[PDB]
Amino acid sequence: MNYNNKILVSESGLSQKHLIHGDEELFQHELKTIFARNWLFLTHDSLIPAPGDYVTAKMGIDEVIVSRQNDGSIRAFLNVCRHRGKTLVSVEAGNAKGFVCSYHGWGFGSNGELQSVPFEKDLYGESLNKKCLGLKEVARVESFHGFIYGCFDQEAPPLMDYLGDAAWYLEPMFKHSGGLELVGPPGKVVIKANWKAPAENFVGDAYHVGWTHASSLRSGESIFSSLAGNAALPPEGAGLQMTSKYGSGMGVLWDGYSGVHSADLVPELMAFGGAKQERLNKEIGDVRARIYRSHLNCTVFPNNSMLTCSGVFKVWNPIDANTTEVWTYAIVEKDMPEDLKRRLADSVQRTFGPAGFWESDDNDNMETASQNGKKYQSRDSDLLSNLGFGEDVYGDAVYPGVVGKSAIGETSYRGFYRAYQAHVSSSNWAEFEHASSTWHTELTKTT
Amino acid sequence: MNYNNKILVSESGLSQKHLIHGDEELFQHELKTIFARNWLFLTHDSLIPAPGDYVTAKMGIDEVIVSRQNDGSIRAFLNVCRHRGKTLVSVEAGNAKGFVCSYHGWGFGSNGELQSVPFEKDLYGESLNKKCLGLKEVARVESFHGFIYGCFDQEAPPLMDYLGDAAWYLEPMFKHSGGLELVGPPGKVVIKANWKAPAENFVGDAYHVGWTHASSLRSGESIFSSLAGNAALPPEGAGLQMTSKYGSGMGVLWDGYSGVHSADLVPELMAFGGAKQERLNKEIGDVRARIYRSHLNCTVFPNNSMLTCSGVFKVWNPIDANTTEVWTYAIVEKDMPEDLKRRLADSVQRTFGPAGFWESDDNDNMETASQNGKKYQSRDSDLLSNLGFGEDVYGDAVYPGVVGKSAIGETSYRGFYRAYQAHVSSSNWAEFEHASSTWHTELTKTT
Amino acid sequence: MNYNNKILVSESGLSQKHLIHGDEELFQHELKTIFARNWLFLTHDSLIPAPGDYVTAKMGIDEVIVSRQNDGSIRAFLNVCRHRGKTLVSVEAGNAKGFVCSYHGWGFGSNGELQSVPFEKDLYGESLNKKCLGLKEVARVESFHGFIYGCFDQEAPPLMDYLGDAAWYLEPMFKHSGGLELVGPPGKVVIKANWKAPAENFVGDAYHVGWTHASSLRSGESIFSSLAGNAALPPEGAGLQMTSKYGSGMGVLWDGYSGVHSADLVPELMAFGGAKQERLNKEIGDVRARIYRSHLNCTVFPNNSMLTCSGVFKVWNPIDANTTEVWTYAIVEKDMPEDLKRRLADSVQRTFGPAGFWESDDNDNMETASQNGKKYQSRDSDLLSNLGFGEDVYGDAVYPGVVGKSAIGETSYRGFYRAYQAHVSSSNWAEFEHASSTWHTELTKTT
Amino acid sequence: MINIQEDKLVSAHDAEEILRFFNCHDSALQQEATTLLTQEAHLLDIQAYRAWLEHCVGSEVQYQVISRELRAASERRYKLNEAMNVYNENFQQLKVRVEHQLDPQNWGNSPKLRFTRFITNVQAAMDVNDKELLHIRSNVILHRARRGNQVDVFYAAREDKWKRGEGGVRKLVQRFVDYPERILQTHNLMVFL
Amino acid sequence: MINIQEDKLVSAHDAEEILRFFNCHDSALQQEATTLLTQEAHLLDIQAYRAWLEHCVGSEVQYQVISRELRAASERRYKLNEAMNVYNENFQQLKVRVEHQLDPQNWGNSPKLRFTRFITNVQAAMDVNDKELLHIRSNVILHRARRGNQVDVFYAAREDKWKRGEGGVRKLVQRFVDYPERILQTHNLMVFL
Amino acid sequence: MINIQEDKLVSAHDAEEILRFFNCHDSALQQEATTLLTQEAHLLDIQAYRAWLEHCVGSEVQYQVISRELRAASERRYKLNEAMNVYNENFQQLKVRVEHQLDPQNWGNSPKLRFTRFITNVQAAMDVNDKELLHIRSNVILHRARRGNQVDVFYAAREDKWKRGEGGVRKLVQRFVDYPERILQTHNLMVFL
Ligand SMILES: O[C@@H]1c2ccccc2C=C[C@@H]1O
Ligand SMILES: O[C@@H]1c2ccccc2C=C[C@@H]1O
Ligand SMILES: O[C@@H]1c2ccccc2C=C[C@@H]1O
Ligand code: FES
Ligand code: FES
Ligand code: FES
Ligand SMILES: [Fe+3]
Ligand SMILES: [Fe+3]
Ligand SMILES: [Fe+3]
Repeated sequence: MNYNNKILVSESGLSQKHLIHGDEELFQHELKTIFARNWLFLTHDSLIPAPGDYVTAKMGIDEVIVSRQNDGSIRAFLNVCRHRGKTLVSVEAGNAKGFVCSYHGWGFGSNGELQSVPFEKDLYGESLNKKCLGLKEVARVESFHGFIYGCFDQEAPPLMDYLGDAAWYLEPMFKHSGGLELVGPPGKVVIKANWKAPAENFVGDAYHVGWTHASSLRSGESIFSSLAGNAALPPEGAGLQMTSKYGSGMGVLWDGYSGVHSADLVPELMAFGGAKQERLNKEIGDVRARIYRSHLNCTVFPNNSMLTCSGVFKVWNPIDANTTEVWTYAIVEKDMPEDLKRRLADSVQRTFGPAGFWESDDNDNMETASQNGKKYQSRDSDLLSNLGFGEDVYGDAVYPGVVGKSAIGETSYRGFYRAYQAHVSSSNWAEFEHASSTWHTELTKTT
Repeated sequence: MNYNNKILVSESGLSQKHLIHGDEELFQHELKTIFARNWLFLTHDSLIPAPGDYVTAKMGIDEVIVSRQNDGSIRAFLNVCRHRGKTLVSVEAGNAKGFVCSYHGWGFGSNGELQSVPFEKDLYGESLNKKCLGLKEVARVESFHGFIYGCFDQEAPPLMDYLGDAAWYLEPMFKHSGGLELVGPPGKVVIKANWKAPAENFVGDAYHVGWTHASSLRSGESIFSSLAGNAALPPEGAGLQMTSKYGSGMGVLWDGYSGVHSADLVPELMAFGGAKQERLNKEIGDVRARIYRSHLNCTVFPNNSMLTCSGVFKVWNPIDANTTEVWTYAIVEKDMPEDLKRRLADSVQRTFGPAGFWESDDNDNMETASQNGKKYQSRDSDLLSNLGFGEDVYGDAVYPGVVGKSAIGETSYRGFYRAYQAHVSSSNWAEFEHASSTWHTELTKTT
Repeated sequence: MNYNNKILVSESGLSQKHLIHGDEELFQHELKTIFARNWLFLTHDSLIPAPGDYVTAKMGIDEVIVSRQNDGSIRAFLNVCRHRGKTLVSVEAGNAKGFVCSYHGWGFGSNGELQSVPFEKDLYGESLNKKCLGLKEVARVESFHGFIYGCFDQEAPPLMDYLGDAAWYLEPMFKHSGGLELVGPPGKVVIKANWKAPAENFVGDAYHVGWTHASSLRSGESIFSSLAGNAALPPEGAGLQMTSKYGSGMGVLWDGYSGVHSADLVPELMAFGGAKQERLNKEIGDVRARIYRSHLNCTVFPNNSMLTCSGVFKVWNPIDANTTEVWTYAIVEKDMPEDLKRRLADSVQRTFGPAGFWESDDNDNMETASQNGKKYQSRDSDLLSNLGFGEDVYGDAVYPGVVGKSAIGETSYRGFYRAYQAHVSSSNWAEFEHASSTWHTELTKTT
Repeated sequence: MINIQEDKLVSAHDAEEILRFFNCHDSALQQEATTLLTQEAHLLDIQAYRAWLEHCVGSEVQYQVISRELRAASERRYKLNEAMNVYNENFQQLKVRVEHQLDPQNWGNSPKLRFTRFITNVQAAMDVNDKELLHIRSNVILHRARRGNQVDVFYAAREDKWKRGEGGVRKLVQRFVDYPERILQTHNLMVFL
Repeated sequence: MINIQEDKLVSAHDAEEILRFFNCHDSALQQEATTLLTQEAHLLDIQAYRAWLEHCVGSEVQYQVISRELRAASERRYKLNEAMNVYNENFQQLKVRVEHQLDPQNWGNSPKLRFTRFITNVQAAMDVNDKELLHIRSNVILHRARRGNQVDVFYAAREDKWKRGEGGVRKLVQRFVDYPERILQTHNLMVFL
Repeated sequence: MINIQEDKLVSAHDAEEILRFFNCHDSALQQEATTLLTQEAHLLDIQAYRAWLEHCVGSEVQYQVISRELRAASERRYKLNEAMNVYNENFQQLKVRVEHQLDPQNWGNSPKLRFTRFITNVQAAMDVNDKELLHIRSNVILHRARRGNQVDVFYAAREDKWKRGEGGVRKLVQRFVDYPERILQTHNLMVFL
């Protein structure tokens, strides 16, 4: 398939070819143009706070070691020995000053440098240029208020610029609340879906909540329970949707601070969030202070998703076109009392973890939609994402980004997929920029 | 591989390259040129008799919903939601006036039309052209005496014309007997074979019965038991073989009305069939009346097979080059007493179902022959189908089609594969017709 | 990928692209250029000593029947019926005068000839040219002191010439000891590694023994136990490495006759080998007599490996780029007492068999190194094999081949991979020869 | 114990079966059933099919394994045949299958297959009306290996009736299995569950 | 019995648990535990989730399944949260999950799922300090089949505490499972182990 | 009971083994065997390999697992070695394997592996000539999980001999397994069945 010319995503991101969820040649091409080019979530400061602390993470299909250096910075390296290619580290987290390969014993430091080779003098003499044999290093590693992302492409924009207009929405919870911590370890489950299915679902799918999650809403008695079975229209102005240049986007559901949490936690959360909101009003203003205690369902392009307030944090790790490994962490505000942090983390896993009863509702939806993408009569069919098209705005006085002033629509799908076409049809970041010079105009067209 | 020029099947269908049973690129090409172009079995009237009744079926690798409309006709649609591509129906059979998608709640009627969208007025206003969002419909759906077939290609010949010369052989049992019903539900088992292996076996393989099924013949004491272990020559004139233009073909074993059924049913069947034959003599003639109580092993191109009299009805559903999902139904004459219908259905499954002791004999044969097709030294080797070549006739005064006047030969393989080359090397039905303008001459060559 | 131009292995075999262990298109290309062109191990005389005796073996992904003829020679044939392609023989070993296909009953002799067809006269008349329907025969079958190898390519050099300089090293144990027998049946285990990973490991990897096998060395108390955990430098002149034109190569560890065998067998072996060495001194000379009781870790290109003295004999059967089926046999000297033969065979399986505690140490190394070859950021990375480069010699007065006069180095990897590039980039044996006209110069370059 | 109007996922058949074991439990009957089933599984595992018939199977046996069509949880109009019979054998039909297994021309039986059965969750209760009839429930994992690398594993719950017959030996008079996988991924179901 | 300084791979928790069963073994308690667990598994297998709650689960229950992060055998500095809780339910939380299973709009439950449980290796011992508390250990294989060709099999050891409550019925008051597979390959862990 | 001329698929060895359990059954011996095997499996599951050796394994033990070559049902001329020994260990050889498991440089053991064993179909009978020798037969499913997503499951029948030794403790003196899968699809067979 010629990805320079193939229209995989139609103008304004109004539709996508169903094959994008099933085509393995496209998956291989995404490794290059999506995962090797963009920013990917690695970890949080809270998970590697002390020198020598490390975790392993995936970046696309590659595995990396992410390590806290003595000077406080974080560096990440391919988890692959420079000699014969064995996987260096077989655990998920730990503390160490270096890593020794179990094949022939080469020892690398936390800084990636080849530090020792068994019998170097007797075998290699002075012929080994160790300086050239350090672990392959991830070119870019940056932090967004404690959340650490990596990018293999030196030409990528800085992470803050990459977040674009989405950053304004995240900042109340990520910055003005005092800071978040990620509670590990994550749940890890393989699903038979394309990584884009849950990614698109978290970036802008409020439409499915009432129907897909009817049973969980009704059973858990959470704050959104009135939507069960599409029983109830959500109020006018109950929220909005937004998207950005580099693909990140999110839904905003005003005031839903207790999120998906069952009634046992609703009162405490609503009290906690409201008290903070009161102090934030003076620091950042009423609007942003309210964004802080509003439920954001966001995807940070390409494959990192989250539900603020609910505290759900996901990585949709790609394995192949119909296989994804789902990592599930809990996000908590650092100044929450410890007992509440503990209970919120359990609630996140209870709802969205490996046995998350909410997450289970979505399984069939994601798996079959992805697998249908391989079926002959569906490959060339069009997935629709036109809900709200021609009512979105650019450059609003109060809410930045391409924005749909309604809780339920497909604004964020359109922005996610416009960014996806631009990358898949581009060879480098400069070409993506050229393909994206009129992004917001393309997205608001008929308005 | 260039399927315009590659000789996959030699002249007169005398041999086929072994790779046809193992090559995945060819499998993908068959989805287009075999399964998206030809007639495929869906169901029987007896399974969806009342308005709103539906079943799911496969058509190649695609899944479809097959539904009885209020006006009595049957329509079939892709089992894929027009919004984001989720599989609509997750059951095998039921009764309903519509299907609602569990992702976002879109509701489609039994007629395929998009009938309702949750919160349509509030979300889409009047922007949704529902008239353009109906389920993707199977272009052609036709019946052969209750047996319902579908075809995605609007240009296909009518099913009756597609059956060609094979129709004359089927009509005594399918039409003149009063009618058949299919007894569901089917057995369903995955085998590690190419769909063409069992298809070719049922279309014209009487040679294997004595050897492959030696143990079952000897153990069941069925009417064909004398063949066990190739102990006994079948008489001169014990049957014949035939093939047709569009690939369908069958073996005819005179008088074998009790078929593979063990001795416990032989007397009742032989009595039942003989009585009917007596009344049919006056209506359709001695020859056809005898065809009625003669065992036909037939494949309706490409992947539907059956054993009349025995009552076995199979769909060889393609999954990949070395994977097939076998569906097994029982066929019974509608005017048989109910208790006999029940017992015949059990006997069909007993012999040819998921634990069919006859069907088990064939497993290794089909699986290894298919898997050998992937092996390097076998890909370019030639499967032989020359038995009886140069003794077949065209235009006989009594038996129509290209016909081998012997019970055991490879006439039907040759016709099946001549039809297969013509399709795989053709882009549309018109080209198939052009490639098939001298089909019977190609098949009878040296005679 | 263009294998004429792609540099998969750099000059002097100093490095290889990591993708060679994971690329499926390359695997398919190896079937042609490595496995269909070169010599592959089949069996030993000791396993098929009497007329009619046969075994099945793999040759690449193909399966063959290897049978002792009445005249004492051995012939091998594809284990695939000439009619419709069914696998003929389903057992691993036996004695018979022919093989009958269970599909339609065709019977072939031990000599491959089609000898009988059921009902031939009645069905085929005289139309079947049986003389042209014999099993597809392996073009070349030759023996190296009882060890039987096959080659599909009629143009291959004779096996003795193919073994090149490696033959001189093997002859003391294979020829001058009186002869070896292989003790079957083999262990058989599937590992998730590329066939080249264990092949390269056995051909020239002494560096890993101390570290990878630290636990086994320390636990078994074998003669090499001092290396455990790289605790101890091996002496100057403890061995050497060699490689040859056609890729075969080996490590030599002087005097290590008891090999990996735990202390329970060390005294008896060391006594047995020393006594034989004493008589051999007069027949073949001190140097070669010592080679006889020295531990050779050898790979006979491409996928047959062995540890003489230890008595381990392996076939790394290719399945796909990250799947190999490991067959493990024990090799014993024919004049060893029976009880010692029995115990050595158990010890071989104890250490290197399906539950071999040594072999288990290597699993992660091989599997992850191979699987990393599929990972995006590793495909174009370079596996290093430069240890000892520029100290190897050609044409030594005492030790033939390209030789590294040290126990631990990467000489044999370089020769294995130089032979691998030459084949993968060549269309036939003549081109391999042209690409290999300066093999030893390429290998000793900086010396 | 179960009220199927409240325990909405429970079938009437299942609720009836459970009732028959929760009531008076008889420790020795559980032990007799355990022995019967273990010995049956041993005979089957070593492929002593004739012995199994002679020692474990009653002349009036009904040996039945069904595959139920997948229908909507809320289905209430469609009333056609709910399942098909993978097995529905009388003693003579079982004998035919046993003869097929032992025939020297059953090519699929060479080389010899390997079976391993794991029987668990045994429950036993006497019938309330026929005092000679013992109800036994058990679950089975059956592992079948052949031809080097073919491995199939079967999983099922068995509802049995066993009765003393010839010589006082308790024999199988009914076995019912509702096979849990709708589409078999084991090549076939040619095993005695 | 175990000295964890010599049996270097054994955790302190595991060594403690074993001690509680090697001492005085009580054959009848083993038999009572076998019955309890078999009946529990039967109720669960037929999806009588309300009955399971009413008859097998104590009001003070802690139902916990953890997933432990993979760490170095020799790790001794890194001290952050060692595992996550797949389940950590009180009775009310279990009821919510049961209501979710029985809701008619739980689309994933149509067509009906099929469960088969295999319980083995039962051990039972009374607690030394609470004479009303019974420690039961058992292993479970749980087979789940749905939608034609989806089959997931779960494997786990269960450390339970059971206590007599309402009406003298022994009920589950604690279940602890340390789930052996770190990355689940079963779509989810939405089953009651 | 079995006549191997009529039950043509049954081996002489298998027919001999069955005879030794169908005769006088001893309910308490079955129960003692169940306890022995459950405790053995617990020790192994928690990787208390030294304890297993000390408490479950006799000094004169023969621990043997074979892989039999696939040969024709009708083979009668070819007479060469029928199988190979995956395990054929004396006590010292088992100790070596245990030391290998516990060595801190066994890199394959970090992170820690997870084992779960399921023992079923227990039968027990005293030997007719050695009154101190107990014959125990059992089937085992062994689940091994490591490194996130590696899962291997083993299936086998075990023919054991156990005898009272040091301190009156019944210990394993012979274990024989004829492993049912010819080509292992589990990376290795590095587990104690
Ligand atoms: O189910 C979720 C959710 C819960 C609550 C609000 C929005 C969302 C959007 C995407 C998630 O799937
Ligand atoms: O085994 C079958 C059969 C039985 C009886 C007559 C013909 C046939 C031909 C094809 C089927 O495989
Ligand atoms: O582990 C082995 C070994 C043992 C002993 C000596 C050399 C070797 C080299 C390769 C084998 O893997
Ligand atoms: S592969 Fe890592 S030291 Fe050799
Ligand atoms: S995918 Fe069907 S309603 Fe959205
Ligand atoms: S495939 Fe072998 S005789 Fe027909
Ligand atoms: Fe959702
Ligand atoms: Fe057949
Ligand atoms: Fe090694």
